[PDB]
Amino acid sequence: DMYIERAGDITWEKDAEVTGNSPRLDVALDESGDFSLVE
Amino acid sequence: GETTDGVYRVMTRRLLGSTQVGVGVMQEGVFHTMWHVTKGAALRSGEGRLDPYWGDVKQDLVSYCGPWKLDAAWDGLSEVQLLAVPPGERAKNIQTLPGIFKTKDGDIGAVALDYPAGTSGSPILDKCGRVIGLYGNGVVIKNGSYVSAITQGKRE
Ligand SMILES: CC1(C)C(=O)Nc2ccc(C(=O)Nc3ccc4c(c3)CNC4)cc21
Repeated sequence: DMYIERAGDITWEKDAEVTGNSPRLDVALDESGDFSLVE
Repeated sequence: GETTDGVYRVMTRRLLGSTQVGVGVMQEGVFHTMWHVTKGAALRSGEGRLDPYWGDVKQDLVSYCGPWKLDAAWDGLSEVQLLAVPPGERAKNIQTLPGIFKTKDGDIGAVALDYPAGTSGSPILDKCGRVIGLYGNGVVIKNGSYVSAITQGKRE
């Protein structure tokens, strides 16, 4: 049995921590909703 | 129960203690999350109950109490924010420039941020605060890092 608890408002935060790269990946999506890398 | 708009944790008491299995968005009276978080099961919000309304394993999305309401899209140029809600930790915005998942059915934005699997369902936002997709379905690249698609549903 699952339940939900409020964790906050959905707002854009000015001056938030900026991290992470932008990779261009060739991918495939199967019937189970699972992605895989195309090579 | 609580129907106020906002980001929510999806918890369970089936395992040891209280375990966070995912996160979701409440908007216009509809709870939005990823399919693999709830498996389409009913949810509880205090004394109230949320029943599934729409779902799809391939898109990996599910809605409760009504149809999918989120329809904002990534503009393909700007930085976005992942409003990450990790297990046992406070909601925290992380800014990033998304990459691209090139598929046979078009391109989808993708965020390269690493979080515990229980962070699945955390919303990705544009500068206007609009939910452009949810985090938690993607791929693991060669070095072991995680890249999630910016998964968005369709508003009927
Ligand atoms: C821990 C790691 C790598 C990470 O850093 N973040 C995440 C976020 C999500 C998952 C995840 O496993 N998602 C998932 C599970 C099951 C199914 C689908 C997706 C869609 N078909 C069934 C993993 C991670």
